[PDB]
Amino acid sequence: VQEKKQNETAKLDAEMKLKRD
Amino acid sequence: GNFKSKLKKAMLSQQITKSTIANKMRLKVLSAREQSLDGIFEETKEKLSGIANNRDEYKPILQSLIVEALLKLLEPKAIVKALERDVDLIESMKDDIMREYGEKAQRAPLEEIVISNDYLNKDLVSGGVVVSNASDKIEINNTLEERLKLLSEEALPAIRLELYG
Amino acid sequence: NYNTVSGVNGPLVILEKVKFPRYNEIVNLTLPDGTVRQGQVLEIRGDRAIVQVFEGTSGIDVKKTTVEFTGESLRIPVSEDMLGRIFDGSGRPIDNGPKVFAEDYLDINGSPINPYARIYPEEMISTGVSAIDTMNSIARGQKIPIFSASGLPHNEIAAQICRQAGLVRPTKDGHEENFSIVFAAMGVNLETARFFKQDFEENGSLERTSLFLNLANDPTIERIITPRLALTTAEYLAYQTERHVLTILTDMSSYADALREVSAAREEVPGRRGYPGYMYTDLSTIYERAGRVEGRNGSITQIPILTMPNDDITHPIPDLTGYITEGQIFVDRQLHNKGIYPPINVLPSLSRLMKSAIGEGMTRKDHGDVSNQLYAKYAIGKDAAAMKAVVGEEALSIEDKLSLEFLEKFEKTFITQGAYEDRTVFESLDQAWSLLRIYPKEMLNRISPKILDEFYD
Amino acid sequence: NYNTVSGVNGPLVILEKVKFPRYNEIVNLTLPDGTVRQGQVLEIRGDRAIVQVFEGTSGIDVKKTTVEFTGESLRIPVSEDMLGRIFDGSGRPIDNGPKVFAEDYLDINGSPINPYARIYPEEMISTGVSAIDTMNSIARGQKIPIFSASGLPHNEIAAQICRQAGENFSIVFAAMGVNLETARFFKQDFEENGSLERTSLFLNLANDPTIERIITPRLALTTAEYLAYQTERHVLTILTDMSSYADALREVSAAREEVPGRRGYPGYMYTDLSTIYERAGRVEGRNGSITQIPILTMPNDDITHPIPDLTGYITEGQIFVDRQLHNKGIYPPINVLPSLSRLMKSAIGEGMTRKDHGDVSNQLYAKYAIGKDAAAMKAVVGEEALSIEDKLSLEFLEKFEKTFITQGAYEDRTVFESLDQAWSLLRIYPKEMLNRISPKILDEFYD
Amino acid sequence: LKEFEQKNAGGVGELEKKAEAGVQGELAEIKKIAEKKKDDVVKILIETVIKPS
Amino acid sequence: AESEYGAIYSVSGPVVIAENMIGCAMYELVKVGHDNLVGEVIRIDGDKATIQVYEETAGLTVGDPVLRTGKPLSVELGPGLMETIYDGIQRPLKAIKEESQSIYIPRGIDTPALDRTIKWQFTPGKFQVGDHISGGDIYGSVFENSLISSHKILLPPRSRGTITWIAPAGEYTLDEKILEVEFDGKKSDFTLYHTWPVRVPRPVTEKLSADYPLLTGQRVLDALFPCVQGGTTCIPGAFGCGKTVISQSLSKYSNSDAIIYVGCGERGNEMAEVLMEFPELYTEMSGTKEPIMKRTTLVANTSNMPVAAREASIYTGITLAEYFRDQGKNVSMIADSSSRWAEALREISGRLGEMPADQGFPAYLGAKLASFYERAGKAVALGSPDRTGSVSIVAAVSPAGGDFSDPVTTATLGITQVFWGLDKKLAQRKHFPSINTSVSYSKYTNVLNKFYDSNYPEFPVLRDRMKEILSNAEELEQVVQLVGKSALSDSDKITLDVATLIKEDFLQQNGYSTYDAFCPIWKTFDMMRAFISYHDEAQKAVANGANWSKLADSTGDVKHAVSSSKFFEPSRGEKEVHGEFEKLLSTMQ
Amino acid sequence: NREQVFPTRMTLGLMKTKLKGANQGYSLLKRKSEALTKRFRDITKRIDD
Repeated sequence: VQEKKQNETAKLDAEMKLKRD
Repeated sequence: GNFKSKLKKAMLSQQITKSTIANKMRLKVLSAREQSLDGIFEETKEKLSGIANNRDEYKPILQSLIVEALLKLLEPKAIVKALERDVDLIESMKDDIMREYGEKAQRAPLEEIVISNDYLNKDLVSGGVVVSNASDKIEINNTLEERLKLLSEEALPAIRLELYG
Repeated sequence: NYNTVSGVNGPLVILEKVKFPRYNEIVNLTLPDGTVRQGQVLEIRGDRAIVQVFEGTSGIDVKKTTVEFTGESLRIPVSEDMLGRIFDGSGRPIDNGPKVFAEDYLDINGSPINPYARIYPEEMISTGVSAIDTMNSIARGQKIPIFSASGLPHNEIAAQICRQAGLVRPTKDGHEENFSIVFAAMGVNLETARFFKQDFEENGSLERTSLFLNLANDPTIERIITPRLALTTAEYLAYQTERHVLTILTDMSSYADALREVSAAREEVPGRRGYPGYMYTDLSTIYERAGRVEGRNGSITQIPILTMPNDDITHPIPDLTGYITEGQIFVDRQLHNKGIYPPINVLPSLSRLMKSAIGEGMTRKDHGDVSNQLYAKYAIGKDAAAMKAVVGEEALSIEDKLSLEFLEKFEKTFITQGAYEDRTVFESLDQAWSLLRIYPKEMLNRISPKILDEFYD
Repeated sequence: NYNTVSGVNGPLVILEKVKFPRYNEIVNLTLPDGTVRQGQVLEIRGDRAIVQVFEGTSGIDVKKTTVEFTGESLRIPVSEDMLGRIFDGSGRPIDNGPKVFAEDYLDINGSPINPYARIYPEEMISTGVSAIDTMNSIARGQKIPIFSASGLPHNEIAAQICRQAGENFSIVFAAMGVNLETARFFKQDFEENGSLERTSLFLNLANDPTIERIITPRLALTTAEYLAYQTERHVLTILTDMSSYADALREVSAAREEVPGRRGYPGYMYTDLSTIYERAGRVEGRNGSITQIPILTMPNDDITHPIPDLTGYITEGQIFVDRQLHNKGIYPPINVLPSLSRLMKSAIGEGMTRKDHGDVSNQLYAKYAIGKDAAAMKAVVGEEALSIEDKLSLEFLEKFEKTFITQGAYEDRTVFESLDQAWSLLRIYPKEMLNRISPKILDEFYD
Repeated sequence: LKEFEQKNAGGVGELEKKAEAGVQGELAEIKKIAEKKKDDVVKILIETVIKPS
Repeated sequence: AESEYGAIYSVSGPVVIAENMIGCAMYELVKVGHDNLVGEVIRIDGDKATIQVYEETAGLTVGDPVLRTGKPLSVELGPGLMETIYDGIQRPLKAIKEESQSIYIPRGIDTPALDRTIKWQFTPGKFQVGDHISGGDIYGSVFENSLISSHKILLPPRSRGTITWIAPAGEYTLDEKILEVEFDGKKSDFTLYHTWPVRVPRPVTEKLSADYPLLTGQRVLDALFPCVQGGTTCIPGAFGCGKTVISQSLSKYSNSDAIIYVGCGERGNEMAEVLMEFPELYTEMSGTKEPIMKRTTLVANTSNMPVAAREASIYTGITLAEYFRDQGKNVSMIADSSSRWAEALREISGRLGEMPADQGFPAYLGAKLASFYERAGKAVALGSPDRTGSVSIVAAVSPAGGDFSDPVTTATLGITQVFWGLDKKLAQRKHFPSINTSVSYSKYTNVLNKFYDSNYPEFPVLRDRMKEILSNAEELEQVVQLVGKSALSDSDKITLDVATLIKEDFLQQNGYSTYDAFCPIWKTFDMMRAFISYHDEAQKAVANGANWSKLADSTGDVKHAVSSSKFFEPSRGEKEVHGEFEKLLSTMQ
Repeated sequence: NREQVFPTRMTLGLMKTKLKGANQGYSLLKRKSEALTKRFRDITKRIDD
């Protein structure tokens, strides 16, 4: 579950980076 | 027996009230020394607020302070907040300030100095100019009160070492 | 001032627009209602920075909130005159005492002792309870845990201990400088804290000691960080001020739950039974603050207190302090519920530095042997208590009946100390020889001939 | 409506570029095999939607399936003509009859009971068993949980209870993934009684999808609610094989990749369990009474599982069936230790049953406890039965076990018959041996 | 008991008296030490606050 | 930071995320959708935010809007609050049931916390207009009910300045402004109703040690663990332990002036039967009679209702009681099920995605329950009046099977100031109300003894003696079970009979029985003294050379008399029973 | 030996306590056996005498 939250958070981060780009 | 017990109780109430008065008196003494120190700091704030009323001597100091703030800012465009009376004074030194900013740091030249539409409270700032970025994400108060309050942290050791030995 | 907060989730929040931020950095959060709430940075990144507001992010609008960055980590205002002033979880005033003018400022984290510079326990330390400084002797530089229980007045025992700690070295014939005591409270009830301050001010030890109290209503960060700050406080009176110090921690269980919330603040999957796997290191940076320093006269001793979960010794707290600390002082629920004095089980009571805290020149020559003899008397007395509960009192043997009287006496007298009562080590040795005198001279195989000839009178 | 979908994870389906989506709404989908089925939207996020299939997502092409969304939540067709007939897991008639005329159409989720409009039932309904109506008092309007084990005849006992029970009382049943043999036996009993004409249920079997059975229980619940709020009659709601319902809800939560608890149960389950217990209760001004009496199987014969724990903590009291007494060969195995009724308070005393009721109940509990400790002592120590008290306690325990505990499934006894049988059975123990009995209770039956 | 009450009351008066009595010297010495370097403290603070960082 | 309309970007279950809500604050109340459903916004991320509805999400769809606020969730406190049954938002349940005119609770239904349709007699006699007053100062008083003079209306917190208008005395409602305050913020109107946040309990001047004891009414409860007014005590147990009748009898014998109870995740039948038994129990105290529902307040959060409406409702209860403590009155707050609040909190922190601990509980939930039990206490409220007050927090966890492994009990152990344990052995054995011998203890016993110093011993200092007798009898019975009635001494026989007597004549209390419904402090002290007398006399007789059997066959009346010494009609006939008992003790010889 | 498939944690405490207690009871029965043996021995010599 914690790994799922971490991966979802990493997807959020990837989305933020994509928005920045 | 009853007299010894009662005497123990009375001696207990008297000794406890005595210790309470001892701690209260010691705390009162520390509070007196603290009120004295806060008095010296109040006189320091009064002397600083009074010394800031001199624009002639503070001119190069205000230029150097704004230049220092610009050196710590490193933003392309700067926003300066000053008192309504010092707006003209800060605007008049703008050339020497921008020149000093470009000379001090050539990696971060000063494009322009913007005068905020919000005038400073006469009570809050005794003089000077406060340099901040355009997004206002970082802010520096060059006010005498904030500067003395910030200096007092490291000043505490030297003053305490000087006065009480 | 920074309104650059990105978002707020629970007590911790993230804020964009940060440059050259540090770890565990302090920040002052001015809320939309104008409220000033202090905070500490949990983590930092290249884009944003995560902090934690002690007052919580509740009622704080991310749009209108302002954040002033201090730019510094956790620090303490160390002074030799710092003693006698009362503070709170944030280091701020509590009892409305004065503001201490600081001699020097230091980091709260501190530094570990060098291997070659460490000094073993030498001088004895008087606990003051009849069941404490006697059975298992305690010395400076020793780690002695105190295990309490639910419904056990560990507070009153701590108060008696603090009252007896000042007189710990009256017989030393160091006298000019009073021994410093450090009280750190984490997650304590209102009644316990109020009684703590009342008794501390009443005993008069409030002036010669230092108190930092973080209650349960207060944030977990206050109660958790109280310990490291008090640790720095004890550290300042040892390496620098060079004075004899004693450390006491209350309700370590609340500090453990606080450390659990703080560890969960990193949103990590908790370990066994909801506790961090780094807890071994967390306690290792805590109990390691005690010891004697080579070349320094001032020594710091620590005796923490913890509540065992659900009356179980299998508890992670007990298991963590078990192999780490030296010896353990437990609490017998039977002795507390029988309407008697301090309930430290004689079986469980032990101290590793008991070898250096007794003997001629340290405590007394009648200390160790008579301690072992009294303990053996209580143990064999319990065995006889069970045996007599089996076959009756008509089958009572010599050593059996002797142990029966010895157990009844040791339980209703030796065990009995007092609420605020602190008896001298001499009173302990005398009461011990006198109470053990109930048995004959040959009834104790735990006694040495030289001791028996030079003591019994 | 959207005929275009994004992805499919198990029974859960997710579509993209959907508009006017409704969370927890009824949706009718036509698949590639020509088969049409009903489903419920789990969630909606942004321009994307997430709906779930109750009958399963198997055998469906993403291109050839079309999902027609009503835009509103699930609305069941409650009617008064459902008496004596039968419906499937999806509501369709399984009785080989036609579609009845609907009186009204409302949500299957039921409705929340008002705080000031509720009514606390003191009503006393005779269970018919000597060990039931006495030990844990059977009351119309109350809630008694039922936990059983694997291979345990809970269906037979429940059927014998509904059969020896019966203005008559209407029974509504709710099946969640119920077994074929269970349905066959229940049908045999309901037909043997002759009360099948006065009863109705929605049948979702094991061969049929059990995932669409979660709505079937809700449907029967809305049926009981409509029976209580309109028909004004004594109503009893029952959820069969609720363990499969918990496993299915756990499957739905697990497919959602949400925060799992013990045994895979959902995190918000705290409210969900309430929905199973919200099928009971009366209202102010209503002559009728609706009482839900669900039955589930505790995993590995352990009540320590999340299911029996929640079922016991939520509802007041629980009816337990011991595996030992069922393996003994005697009749119905109610364990007096674990079994209890919170409705045995107002239903006792004079005016309800008898003045010797509560006293004999507490005395029965004390005698059973003393007998149990006497059993542990008889096992640990010799056959001398541990002096005096334990001998009479063990003898009375075994006697009460061979007589009072087993009343029979096909036998219907009143409360008075059980009280008299207990009066004959308590004669082995002394009058001063009962510490639960007062002065009036000791002078109650000297006959 | 009444005599103990009189000794407790007189004890209260003597308590306030002795408490007020020791509160004299230290406050005076500190006030003098502060009124000595007060001006230099003001000047040093003024020098620190306006410093060109 | 206001005037902004939000829009829901996601809907999953009860929780919903919405954007364009930036004009609001975190942890603030909000009205969502076109149906104006009540909801509570919590989390905030970027330009969007995460909110949790306090109502049912069934029937909802995507595209629904959101309304910002700028202020958190709260409740109204003032005159007329007494004798009212409301919902979790402190919104009247009966008024909504009458408004909807149905048997079903309508969602999004809005009704005031206080009745604006109820007539009341407002007064001004407390401070003149133009006189200086502050927050906490009483601005007058009104009669809400026929019994109590309850709820003197006080000026709200953080309020100071010059008094302007005094629209009193006279006849008005709670929704009308009876005063105006002129300050540096110019003019500010003042009404009889003061709105305050539920999460933050009402603030006082300073906290003090409570010297006023609180009567349990039961023997063992007031005896074993001593407790005072405004303390924190836990009386944990499952359903069917007779906690209902015990709570009723305790509330009837309660020494508190006011009572505010908030049921969280509890049954409705219990609340209905409670409101029914409230009027059935007419207080025939001094003047005439009056229902128990007048001095007791009920807040209903159903288990079938929203889970988010349970724990928060309890915090609202604690805020209410805090207000009554701000009004300078001794009050006690009782809860139904704490474990329901813990399981709902498990649904909350669990659905929040935060890494939780075992049993679904949160890691910071400790500080939460701590703030829940530390919000109350004994202190004098704000205002010139200097009215002392006591606020008690009574919490009961619901551990399954009676296991001490309960996370509820585990977290509640490191906080509560008093813990009364219930033995699973005594409860399932069909014995009177369960109390664990060794586990039950009180840390306030020392202070309670200090308060008993005025009320003297028997059994203040005799509690340690009775504890000695019971603990030693436990250590003796532990062996006796492994020994039997074969081999034992005389002191042992006296000890076992003493255990049996201490069980029959002291701890046993029957709430159902009219005579045994409750016992006085002096009555229980009388029975305990009788036991201590028969016991000390038996121990003395054993040292005189007298056997056990002859002594046991000698007096058969003394046991029956020592056992009935629990009132049974207190307190006037106390000294007489003391005389008959002492006379029997002297006649024994 | 004996194994139970379904266990809580409280059951572990009950079994552990019952085990230690039965151990103490074993010790009591052992010492009692020693004393009873000595007594029966003296009674045996006295019986021959």
